[PDB]
Amino acid sequence: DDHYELIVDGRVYYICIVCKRSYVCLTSLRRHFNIHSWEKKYPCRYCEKVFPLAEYRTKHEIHHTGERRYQCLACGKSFINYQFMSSHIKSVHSQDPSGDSKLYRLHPCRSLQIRQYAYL
DNA sequence: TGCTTCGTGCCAATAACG
DNA sequence: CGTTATTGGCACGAAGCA
Ligand SMILES: [Cl-]
Ligand code: NA
Ligand SMILES: [Zn+2]
Ligand SMILES: [Zn+2]
Ligand SMILES: [Zn+2]
Repeated sequence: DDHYELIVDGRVYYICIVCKRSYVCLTSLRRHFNIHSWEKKYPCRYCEKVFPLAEYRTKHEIHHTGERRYQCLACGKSFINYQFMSSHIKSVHSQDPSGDSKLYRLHPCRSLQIRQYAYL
């Protein structure tokens, strides 16, 4: 037992018992709760670091390999993560990649074995 | 104050089951 | 191998940090 619920205007929110963060999804509360319980460990397969969420380890491991999955479509430069790509496109191209038009391509991950999304 | 990492709704892909 | 149950990839704003 790791949560209680709160219902406001007919909307259900799941509240973590330890820190009282609220979640629209019970799956998000569970993913978050590992930060408290450390029931599940996600150790980096290249260094000593251990993370409480799978996605923190994955994004960390890409720094080890150096794969540059985020490609600017305006000039072709590639970047290790969304933030570098977004900042490049905003400052060099004066355009916002968030939604609207598709200014970048996310290539599949080939330097690690992670789940493969067919839309890439 | 610009890099660095975190965080969470959404949901597709993979794990689990026996 | 057939479904479903669960994980975790992703965006991109938030937070951390020097
Ligand atoms: Cl690359
Ligand atoms: Na968001
Ligand atoms: Zn919590
Ligand atoms: Zn590492
Ligand atoms: Zn560019």
